[PDB]
Amino acid sequence: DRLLQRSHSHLPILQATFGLERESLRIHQPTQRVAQTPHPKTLGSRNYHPYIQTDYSEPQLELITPIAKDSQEAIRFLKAISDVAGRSINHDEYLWPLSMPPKVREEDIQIAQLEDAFEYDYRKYLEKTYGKLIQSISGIHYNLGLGQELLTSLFELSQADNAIDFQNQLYMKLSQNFLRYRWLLTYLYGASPVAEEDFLDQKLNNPVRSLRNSHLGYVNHKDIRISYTSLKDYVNDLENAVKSGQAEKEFYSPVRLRGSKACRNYLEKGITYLEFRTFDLNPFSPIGITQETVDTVHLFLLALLWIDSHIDQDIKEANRLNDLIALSHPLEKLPNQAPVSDLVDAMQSVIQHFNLSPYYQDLLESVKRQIQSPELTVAGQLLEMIEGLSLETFGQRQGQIYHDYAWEAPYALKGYETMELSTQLLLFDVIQKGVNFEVLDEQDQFLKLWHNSHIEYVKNGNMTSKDNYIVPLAMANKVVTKKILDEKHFPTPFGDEFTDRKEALNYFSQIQDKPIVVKPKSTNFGLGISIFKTSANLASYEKAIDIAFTEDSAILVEEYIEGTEYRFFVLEGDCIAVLLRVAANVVGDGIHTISQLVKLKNQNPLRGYDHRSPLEVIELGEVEQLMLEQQGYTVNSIPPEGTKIELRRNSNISTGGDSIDVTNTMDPTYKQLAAEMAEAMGAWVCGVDLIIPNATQAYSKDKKNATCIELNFNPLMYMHTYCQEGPGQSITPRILAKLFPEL
Amino acid sequence: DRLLQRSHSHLPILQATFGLERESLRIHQPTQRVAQTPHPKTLGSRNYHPYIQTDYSEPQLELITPIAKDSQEAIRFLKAISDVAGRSINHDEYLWPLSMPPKVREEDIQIAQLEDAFEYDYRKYLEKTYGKLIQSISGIHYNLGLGQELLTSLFELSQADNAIDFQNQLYMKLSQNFLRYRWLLTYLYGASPVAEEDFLDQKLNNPVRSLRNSHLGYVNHKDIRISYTSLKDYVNDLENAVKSGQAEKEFYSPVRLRGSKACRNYLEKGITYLEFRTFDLNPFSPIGITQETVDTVHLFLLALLWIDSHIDQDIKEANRLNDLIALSHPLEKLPNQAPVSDLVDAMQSVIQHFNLSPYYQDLLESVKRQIQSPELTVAGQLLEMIEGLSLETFGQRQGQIYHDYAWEAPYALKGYETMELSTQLLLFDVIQKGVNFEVLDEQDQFLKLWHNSHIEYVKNGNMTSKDNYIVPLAMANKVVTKKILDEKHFPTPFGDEFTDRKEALNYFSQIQDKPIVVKPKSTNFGLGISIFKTSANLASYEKAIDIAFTEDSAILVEEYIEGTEYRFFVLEGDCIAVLLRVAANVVGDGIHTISQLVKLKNQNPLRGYDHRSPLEVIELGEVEQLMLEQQGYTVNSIPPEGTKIELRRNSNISTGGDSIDVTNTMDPTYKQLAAEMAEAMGAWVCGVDLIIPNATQAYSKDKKNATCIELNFNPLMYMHTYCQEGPGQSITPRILAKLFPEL
Repeated sequence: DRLLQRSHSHLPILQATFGLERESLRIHQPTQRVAQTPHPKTLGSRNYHPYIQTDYSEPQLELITPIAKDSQEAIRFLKAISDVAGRSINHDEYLWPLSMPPKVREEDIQIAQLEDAFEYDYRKYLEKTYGKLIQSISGIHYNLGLGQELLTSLFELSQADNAIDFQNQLYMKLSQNFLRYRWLLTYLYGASPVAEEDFLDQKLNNPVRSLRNSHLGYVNHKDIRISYTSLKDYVNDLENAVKSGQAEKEFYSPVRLRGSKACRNYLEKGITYLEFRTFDLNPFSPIGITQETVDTVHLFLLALLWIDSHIDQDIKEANRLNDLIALSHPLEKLPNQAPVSDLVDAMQSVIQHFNLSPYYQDLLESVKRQIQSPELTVAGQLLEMIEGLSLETFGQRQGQIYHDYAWEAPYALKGYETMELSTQLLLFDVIQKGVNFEVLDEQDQFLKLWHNSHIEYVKNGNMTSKDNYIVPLAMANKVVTKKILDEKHFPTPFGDEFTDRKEALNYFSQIQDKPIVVKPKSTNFGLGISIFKTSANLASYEKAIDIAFTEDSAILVEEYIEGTEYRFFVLEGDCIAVLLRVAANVVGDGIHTISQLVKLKNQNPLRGYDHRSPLEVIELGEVEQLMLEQQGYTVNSIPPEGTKIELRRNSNISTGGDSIDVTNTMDPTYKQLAAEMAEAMGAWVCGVDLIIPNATQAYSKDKKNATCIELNFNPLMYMHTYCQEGPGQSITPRILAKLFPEL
Repeated sequence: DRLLQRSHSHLPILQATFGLERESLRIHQPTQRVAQTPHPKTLGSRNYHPYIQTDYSEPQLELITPIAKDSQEAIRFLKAISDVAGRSINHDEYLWPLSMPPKVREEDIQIAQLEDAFEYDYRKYLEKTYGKLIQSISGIHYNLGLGQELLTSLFELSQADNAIDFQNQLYMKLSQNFLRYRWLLTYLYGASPVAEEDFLDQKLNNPVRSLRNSHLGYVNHKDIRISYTSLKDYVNDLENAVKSGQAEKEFYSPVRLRGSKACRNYLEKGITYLEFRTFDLNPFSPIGITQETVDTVHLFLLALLWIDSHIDQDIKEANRLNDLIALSHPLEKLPNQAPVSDLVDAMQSVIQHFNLSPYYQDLLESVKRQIQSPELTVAGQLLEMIEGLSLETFGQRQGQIYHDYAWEAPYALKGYETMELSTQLLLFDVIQKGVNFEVLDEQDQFLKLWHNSHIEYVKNGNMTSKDNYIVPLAMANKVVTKKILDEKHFPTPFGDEFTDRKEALNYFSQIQDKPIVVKPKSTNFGLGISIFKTSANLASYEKAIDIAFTEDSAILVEEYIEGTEYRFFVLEGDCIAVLLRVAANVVGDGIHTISQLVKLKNQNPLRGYDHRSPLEVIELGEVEQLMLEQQGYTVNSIPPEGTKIELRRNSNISTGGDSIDVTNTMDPTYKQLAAEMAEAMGAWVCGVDLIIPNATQAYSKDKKNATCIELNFNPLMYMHTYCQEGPGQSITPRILAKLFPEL
């Protein structure tokens, strides 16, 4: 009715709140059948989990996304959740991509096991009324709510009566037009051509574009009717027509009013948001839906407002059309009856009127092309895949494929590969274990996560309330950390940094005979690091100092301690792992040129070139070649069997170095020591770095066996779990469990 | 005896631990007499204060320095302590520069009031034995201990018998040679020519170089004798000769063994360090001693070891020489008897042998020059100053002068003008209130301070344990702080930063009609800030964005809120002050060219060019001139009466802006609000920054009266205490008091 499209383009029509719910059947691959298995022990209780749950049957898995500012933010949410679910599921099982089930078993569909008794009776009640089999069909729900600013600006132009009465009018107008033009959305994205056993008799009928949206599929209580003319009409009709209700949850409409506990309870408080169910899982998107699909639908929803007769008659008429479009064969074009020009013009008009992105023009044009040739529609891609009126061959094929994808970069969280690996893992644990979370910053790796009343702010993976206050204070310092350690009678090196070459020599006077290490504070691979086991000559020392300044602003000068460097990760009071790092290298095989040996080592999945990963790819760089020539070999030369050639002088993972889990070989005495050192800083999750000359021999202070070179209060955790060599150990889960003992 | 000078130059002879104790009489200027006043109420109890105390009389003030790595670190310590003492003393009183008293009053010298009863009896006991008058003489004590590394390396060459037996031998050798050649130190730095009343009869005798070191001055118990041949001999002789003891504290020697509770108690545990008392307060150094004096003495002490007969005879012989040198007239040269060539060669030899700094060669050469012409000696400068055999005219003159110095830069701590003003003040409070402290970093403004068992780590003045953990975590962020605030329903601007111009326009879509402010994250004076009260045009907006990138890496875009910006300082739960800042400016006086007006405003002591200070000097820079031309005026033009000319577009103290204390004019409602906002971050010492359009009108959320632009968790505190206009309020003391409720 209202024409606020008339309104100024400065208004943000695109503003909205998105939510995304996905249901899929867990499929047992060997048995080619529904899992018939318990909800995984890795996932977080079905009682509190916000993102992952079970819709009706125990097999049917539902992933619910937190609320999202953009369509984009919701999609990523769906991706991450789907990924956690991918890797949390039993390895034998996989997720069923199609809306239609794989095979039909009344026995297999067993009401999900829920602790709440009332849930059981309602699920039971539901089972009796419609039967177990219908509950198996899966789909995705699209939940949209309009931006307050968008709504408030719209409200100001039309009338001054009520935030709530107005919203309601608007929401109602939308739902109505949604039902009216829904057929289009169903047409573009029909994903349900056939059923293996669900459909009692339509094999003869043949493939239809969308069974799920079809009359025959989950459309009971034909007698039940709700007038959508007004919120009151819908609300009065719904309450009174409580037969379907058995509250009003049992009512099954294409678009459900939401944010309201009971129909009419919130008529007073407004429609919080509308939720759409028209969408059918899509086989080609791992998550089940595509961005383009999401934003198209968005503009489509939007067209309706712009394109604001009799609600009762027209909506009734459309069901005929929608069913017709739904029942129609995939390649078969849309009827002449459909008011296609009205929806297209509208969307076009919206874009033209509001100066929208060419991206939305790109989505409309694709919509038009599908109208031009039907294969383009989701159904058309789909038709070829179906064989013998069964896509079960295909479904298995896609479901397994996608399962491999879920396991494709085990370290990365599909939603968030941009962020630090350490945070990604933590985030993974959060999603599977059911903690609620907000990425407050992302860029800063800042997270807010909470369970119920309890809230924890963590930054960069391991920066938490548990760490004592001095840690954040001294985190940058290093020099300070040494002092409180030194005051605690702990083994330390003797070095002091000097700035601007200010009397560095005076320091040189301080330390001469003693082996010295000179390095810039930044301390990269060591493009600028100067190390003298030999006592530095005064001239030699000056040049080393000056290179440091060339490389960076602050020069660090330290005692040299001969030993092998190891990283201890301490959590609470106990060292949870230990790691050795070595300079990038390859070992000679009679057969292969060094260039080859490298290429071969880079074939490791952990080494990542395109995406950041636990290990870095080895590049036979200039720095490297020289190292090669210096060993007397060459990129081309072929090394001897078992001859280790070293590519980089100093050991770093970033340079392509190796991480080796040493937790079980390391002498326990030093693991102890690393944790006493963390205890002395009250650092809950610190990472200690000892230089140990003999890791087999036990540590004795008398022996000055070990000396703590550094102490990092944002240890990088992923390095310990994913190593070139060694087993590794899980770090991210343990921290989170300790953060939230309840959950 | 031992000749470890023979040892390799790589050994650090210079390594040592220094301490410095200074005693001065508080002098009442108007009364030209000893204060006769109670130890100040500003200072920290005489019961626990480590740095500031009273030696014998209540007037006599003693400043004790923590222990110092360099001579340099000790001097600065002395400076800071002397400065705190300068400004803590009553304004009427001042510190007496000369060792000799100003006037002599048996009545005026009243035993210092100490809570401990035993102290009283010992002070009483002391008063009866030697009388009140002698206790008034003041001097500085020089405490040196040799570096363990220096001692351990020395120990290794000579023998393997004992850390302790060896140290003892060494220490003993030093003290003995000290007594033997002490005369030289007394000669160079004699500062006691005459006494106004102390000296009963030597006016006829005439000016002597050093009365304080003279036999006649505080040299009682002539009968008492201690053999210094051996530690045992000194120890046995001392215990038995307990007559002087009345423990052994009453024994008064030029060099006292220290670090040992009782003579011989620690013979088993070693001489911890030697302490020298030869030095007499020096009139020309505000602190009473000079670096050159300190390092010379250092090499001198060192000569003795290199220059390692009969201890008893020679030490006895020297007292004759020392007294002679002490008694001798200031201009009068050193006797032919003095083995000057031996001490000089020795020091020379030390320098030559150990490859020491030319700086030490510079100190020796000065020593030689004083030998050449005696005026150079401290006494010679001094002789001219004394008039009518009384330097009391001079002492008043110097003491007052120095008092003005103590008050010279009230904001700066003389020891530490290098460090952030906020930290300097805090440090001041620490020193006067008697808290113990270590500057752990200095560069990072990192402090460890403690009282007894209790320890607090503070960084940058106001970073403490009291601040909740999220603050250090979110301190950098700003964007994060907004969120937890926004979640707490607090008034906020609508801005979001975009990085690398990534869809900034999309944001521009988000905000168009709304007044916008665009600025780089760095946010300097605004060399790169672009502000549009006017809605930004798309083209205009792009250029503003791009300038931000030219100026800095991250671009910030925010809502514009019209109002005047104010800084609230919140402590615990209560806003303790409020400040307005305005762009640098000058007001027209018919008479003066703008260049003049500036020069005149820069005459303010708070504006600092040479040293950093609460206010910055105004420079008629290019940026400024243009602002001038733009107002249509010019550096040269003469402005109208009361016409405010604005030098800088945006208001900053750094650019030369004005700080104005607004604490008492500000509407209380907003002071409240700023503290609720700090409470919501659990920020103990945060600094809130509101934009308030009407500071006289009360704040109403309905009115959206105020909006919190920023929130700083390292507020800069000095700005509030020292303002161009307004009274200001003390911030540094209150924080420290709350940190340590006991002290």
